[PDB]
Amino acid sequence: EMATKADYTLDEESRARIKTRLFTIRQEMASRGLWDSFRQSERGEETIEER
Amino acid sequence: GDNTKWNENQNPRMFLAMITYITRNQPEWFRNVLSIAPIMFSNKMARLGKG
Amino acid sequence: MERIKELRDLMSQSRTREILTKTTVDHMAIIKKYTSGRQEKNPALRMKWMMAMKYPITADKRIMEMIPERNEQGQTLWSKTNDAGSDRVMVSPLAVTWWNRNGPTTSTVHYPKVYKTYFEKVERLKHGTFGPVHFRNQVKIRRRVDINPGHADLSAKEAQDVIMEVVFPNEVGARILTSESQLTITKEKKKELQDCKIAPLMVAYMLERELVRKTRFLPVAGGTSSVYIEVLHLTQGTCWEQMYTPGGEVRNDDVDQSLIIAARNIVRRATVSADPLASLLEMCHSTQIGGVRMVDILRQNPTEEQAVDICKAAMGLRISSSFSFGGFTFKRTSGSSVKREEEVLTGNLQTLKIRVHEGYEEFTMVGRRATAILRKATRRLIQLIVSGKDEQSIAEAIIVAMVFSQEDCMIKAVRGDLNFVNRANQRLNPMHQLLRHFQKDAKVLFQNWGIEPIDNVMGMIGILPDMTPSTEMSLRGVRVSKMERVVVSIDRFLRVRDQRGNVLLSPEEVSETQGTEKLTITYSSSMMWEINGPESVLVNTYQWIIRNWENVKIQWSQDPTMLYNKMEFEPFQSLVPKAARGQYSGFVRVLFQQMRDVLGTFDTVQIIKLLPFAAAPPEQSRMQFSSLTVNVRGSGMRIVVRGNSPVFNYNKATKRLTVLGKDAGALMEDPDEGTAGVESAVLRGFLILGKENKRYGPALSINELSNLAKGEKANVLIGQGDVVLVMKR
RNA sequence: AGUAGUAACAAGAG
RNA sequence: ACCUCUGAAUAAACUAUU
RNA sequence: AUCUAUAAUAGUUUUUC
Ligand SMILES: *O[C@H]1[C@@H](O)[C@H](n2cnc3c(N)ncnc32)O[C@@H]1COP(=O)(O)OP(=O)(O)OP(=O)(O)OC[C@H]1O[C@@H](n2c[n+](C)c3c(=O)[nH]c(N)nc32)[C@H](O)[C@@H]1O
Ligand SMILES: [Mg+2]
Repeated sequence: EMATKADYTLDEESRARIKTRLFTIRQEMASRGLWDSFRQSERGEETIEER
Repeated sequence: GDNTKWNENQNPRMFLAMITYITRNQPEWFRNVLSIAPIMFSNKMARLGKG
Repeated sequence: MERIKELRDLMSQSRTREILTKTTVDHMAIIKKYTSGRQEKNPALRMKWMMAMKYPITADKRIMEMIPERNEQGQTLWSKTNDAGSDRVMVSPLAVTWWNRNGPTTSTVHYPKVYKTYFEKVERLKHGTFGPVHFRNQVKIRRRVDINPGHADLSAKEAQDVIMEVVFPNEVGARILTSESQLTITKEKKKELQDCKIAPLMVAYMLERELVRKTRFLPVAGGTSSVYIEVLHLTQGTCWEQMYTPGGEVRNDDVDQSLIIAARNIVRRATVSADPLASLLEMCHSTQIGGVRMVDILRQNPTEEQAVDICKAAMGLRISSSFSFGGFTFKRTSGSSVKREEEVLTGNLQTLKIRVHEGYEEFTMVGRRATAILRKATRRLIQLIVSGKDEQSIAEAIIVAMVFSQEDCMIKAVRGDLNFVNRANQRLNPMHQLLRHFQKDAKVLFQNWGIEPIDNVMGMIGILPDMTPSTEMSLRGVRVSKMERVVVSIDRFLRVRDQRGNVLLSPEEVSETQGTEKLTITYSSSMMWEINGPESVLVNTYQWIIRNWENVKIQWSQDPTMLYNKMEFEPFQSLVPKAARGQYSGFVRVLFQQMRDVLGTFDTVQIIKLLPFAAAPPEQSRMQFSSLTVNVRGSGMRIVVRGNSPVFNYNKATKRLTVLGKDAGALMEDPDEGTAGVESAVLRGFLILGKENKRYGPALSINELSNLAKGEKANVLIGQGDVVLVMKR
């Protein structure tokens, strides 16, 4: 985790809930092999490809 | 000067050729979206009218 | 609360719920224009047909309670039949004219505020002053003029964004007002419209009428400002001019522009006179700018311009030997220049002619946010020392200095579709186009300008192409730093010298551009066209020759010297190129002398065409001329010595002389006209005898006639695709 | 009949 | 037959006005 | 000095045997 001036707006319980949801989504995506492709495509994300 | 039957002698295929030459070295999507109109115009049908 | 209750009501009904759910905001416009089809094809015929109906007019259903069904005479005013596709009812025009005499009355006190522009037109017409009507040879020119001035330093999109910010603060989207003009106008209108009790849409339309500029191409004579364009139908005609001054308050920038135009015209015309100073004075005292005498404006106008300063100096006023270039006030501390037109190839492969100033010179640049010292040579920047305020001010100063330097690097830095002609194919100022192009994006210009190491002198900083304050290397010849009228004497030839004795201004320094005035320029003298545009000057000069053809012909026959010295030809001579004035004068005078000594070869049209070119001091050379050039809006327009021309075409069928497409009058045939096809005023030393004569070999060119000798007849390709026999006297 | 002119009107629909 | 309804919107560019 | 706002309406221009 990171934040501006290390300022975490919410309490650590909700932040930990967010962390565990992200960990669960990563586990589910790794259970199908999609995680590597997901990780590699982040750089080419905010560039609309007209088709 | 006037031209005799300009629109009855010009061909949509030649307009497709002109658009193809004009859009050289352009992205494929742009060439396709410009080329659709001459293609549809070279396969056009005409309503006969009231009768 | 009412809005949300109405929305809840619409969501309860099945069809309205379907519309509200299935229609996106983008498709709201489509369903808003959705209609069953308004079968309107000939609205004039349809209106004439409907006005014969009983109830051709629709009205809201409240009319059944606000207006009685019948009037005193029992005529029906409305019916309960509903209009198609609506709940509006059908009513008679009698209902409208009954409302206008019996309806409830409200307070119409805010109407002058809401419609301030139209009542402003009313006030301008009410307090306007009408002068005399002058019947003249009008020469209108199609130009872009403004019909709605809007705001000065705004565009249509910027004005729209300002309006959205002022009226609809929460609907502006992602726009942020960046220009200081936008912020100032936004604050001003927010304060002015604070606690306003008008509908926001009406306020937005008011601000659109007040702030949105609108320009159009119109055939215009006189001033091109909005106050003169709105009455262009009244003030200008095909054969007449109506002197008129709007009654409102005149913008000062229009006064400055019109003063610059008038001063340039007056100085250029005066340069060709025998005594330029007296001519300039008598022209400045006879000139009015928007109903105001020119001398008063000169006494109360702080405009930095060469011709304006020459006019001021001629009247004993103190001048500031300065000028404007790209939003900065330049002043030449030391150096001299001579203008020279040089053709250059642009970065985007465009060929154009640029007025290049030779010589070494030094300048000081002053702007509202930056200041600089500039030294330069011919198309080469020696050094620039900027001391601006912020990054953008210094960037703008550097860009302006780079464009001013006329560096070939700057020319080659042009990219994209940069046009150097108008949308109507009118030539633009190349320097202005380069400024506007590089003030949009100057990354390529800075990249191609170069770099140079700095020696750390006085702590003045360096600058990098991406606008950073380096201390090791900087832009080539660019350094960064940190943060008056004079009595003059003017010579007989308009040469302005300081008290010490150094030259400050000269007629050659006056710009050759032929612009147009924002405010109508009235000139009162024998020739009301003496300081008019080149087209009017040419047409009126030839019309003056036509009208005065009797005594002009007599003088040409008897005393040509006084004829050549008429003051009427001087506005014409201001159009002939300076280097060619003497050559043209000498050539035409030799032609005239040969025309006198060869009796019967008296071509009236030839004399009329060539006479204005003989008004210059003659220079004797053996060069032949097939055409003589005249500067008209920057392009040398040729007058062909033999036969018709784009400038000068004479029609033998109508006997009517047309100049630049404007009728100049009808000539009358002289008894001494040569009805024998013999010409003596076409070749300087050769007399045309007749048509093609194959006996004398092949045809040659006019530029190769020196080898011929006395009596050697020959065939020459003189004129547009014609071969004739000429002989040497 | 007339309007009109390369096809219509000389009322149409329910 | 009464009765009832109805009196008819090509494309593109431009110009004018708002 | 530059200068195609957006939109709506009307008007104008744009033919073979
Ligand atoms: O609208 C036109 C004009 O009326 C307006 N203008 C002129 N002066 C003012 C002031 N003072 N206030 C407000 N508005 C003003 O600007 C428009 C000018 O249009 P145009 O006449 O076509 O341009 P001009 O011919 O003036 O040339 P321009 O590019 O603007 O340059 C102006 C001035 O700069 C001189 N100059 C340029 N260069 C590169 C020079 C140089 O190297 N050495 C010297 N000595 N002078 C140089 C130009 O020759 C002009 O004198
Ligand atoms: Mg034609």
